[PDB]
Amino acid sequence: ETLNGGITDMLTELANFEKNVSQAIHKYNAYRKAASVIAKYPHKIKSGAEAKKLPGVGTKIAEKIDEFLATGKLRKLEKIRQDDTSSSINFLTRVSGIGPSAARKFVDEGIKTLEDLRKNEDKLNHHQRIGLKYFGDFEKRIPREEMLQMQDIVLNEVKKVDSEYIATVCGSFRRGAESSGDMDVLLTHPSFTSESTKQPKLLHQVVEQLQKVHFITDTLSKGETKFMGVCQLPSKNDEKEYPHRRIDIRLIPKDQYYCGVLYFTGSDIFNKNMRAHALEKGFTINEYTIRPLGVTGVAGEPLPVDSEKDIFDYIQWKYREPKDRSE
DNA sequence: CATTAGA
DNA sequence: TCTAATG
Ligand code: NA
Ligand code: NA
Repeated sequence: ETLNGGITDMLTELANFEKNVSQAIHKYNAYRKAASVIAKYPHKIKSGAEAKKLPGVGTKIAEKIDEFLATGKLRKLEKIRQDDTSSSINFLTRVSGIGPSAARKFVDEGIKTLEDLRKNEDKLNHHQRIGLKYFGDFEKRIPREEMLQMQDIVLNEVKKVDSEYIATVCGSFRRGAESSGDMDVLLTHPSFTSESTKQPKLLHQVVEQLQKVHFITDTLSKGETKFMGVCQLPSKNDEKEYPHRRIDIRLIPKDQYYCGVLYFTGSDIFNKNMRAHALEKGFTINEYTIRPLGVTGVAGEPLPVDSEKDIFDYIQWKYREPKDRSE
């Protein structure tokens, strides 16, 4: 956690570069597991060889360790750290939509700068373009202040279109969080569940409303169960506009809301934790259900869930408010 | 790990 | 279809 620090840091430093800059998913896979284990290891590693003793630690890695150990630096790393190519990739990859592969491509053709990326929107796709457009606005955290207002509006239409529609801004915001990255609204409906073959219209209706009122300025991807787009709070009695924000809304079959809802709220650890626990209490949890655990090693039969509460009660737990879902 | 775009 | 990019 701190003792095995730099090591893991350099490991993942190394890993990240393999998976993007190169297409070295193995090597990339290498660095990763290794840095995972040296990560749990309780003693101050003091020689590659030492570390070596580990599973995942091969020759190459250890060798680096030794180097990193000796000198507080890495060659491959400082050389890597300097290459404007790998650099350009690291950067380019930022744009929502620009992934490594697109990244390289862009680089080879020579788009290194954001400006470059401009003169050639032509070669960019819709996503990317928007992603390029709000390059600045997308990098920004959302003041809890705007969330409310954003949320307020969401909730107002969902309701305005169909009274039956249950909306639920999850995530960090919902966890109390002061700022968040983007807005994620969980959507469901009664007329919609596990069997009852779709009703695409469901998501579609509200997407339309959010557009009608001008909350939603642009679409990333609309699909029959998950909409990905771009929203904006009305720029008030002017002198001030709102930055564009990323919003996502997904339609959930009523029978599995809460499960998603729990999950979607997080934290990451909180889940695993509750999850790791559901297991001891003879259960199983995941993005949609909670199924009793059978001794024959496995079992199923997805248990009816009324709210986040029933989930706890099942696993026999203490209702922990969203604020306290920190872990 | 599953949904969408795109080509 | 397969591949990418988002989450
Ligand atoms: Na070994
Ligand atoms: Na991106």
